[PDB]
Amino acid sequence: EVITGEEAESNVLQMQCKLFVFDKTSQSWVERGRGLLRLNDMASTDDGTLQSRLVMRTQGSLRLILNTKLWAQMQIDKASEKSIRITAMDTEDQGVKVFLISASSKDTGQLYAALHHRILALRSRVE
Ligand SMILES: [Cl-]
Repeated sequence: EVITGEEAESNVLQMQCKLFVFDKTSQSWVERGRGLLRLNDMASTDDGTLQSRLVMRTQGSLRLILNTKLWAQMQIDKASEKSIRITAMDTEDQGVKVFLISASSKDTGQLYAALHHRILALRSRVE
């Protein structure tokens, strides 16, 4: 029931993409970087999936540019065949921001489904 941070990692997918974050000051998209985006299912000692995370490091420097858990109230939409818009928690404890993930048509489709289905599943987690 508790996330310890030492959960085992099950990589659901890895995809080349560009990450943009919405700048509330300029009302525009700002590129944060490009590289491999990873969706991970984190396993408990009971093989339960305590949470899922989207993690991304920009290529070259490998600086962390996205590291967010998925949550039930998360807002996601397929903005286009090649882009996904999501609300996510930002990297240095900074709050909820709106992101744009840009990738190939095929990766976008698979990613949207993977995230959407996980969000729905999280909503079923009422006791
Ligand atoms: Cl988070």
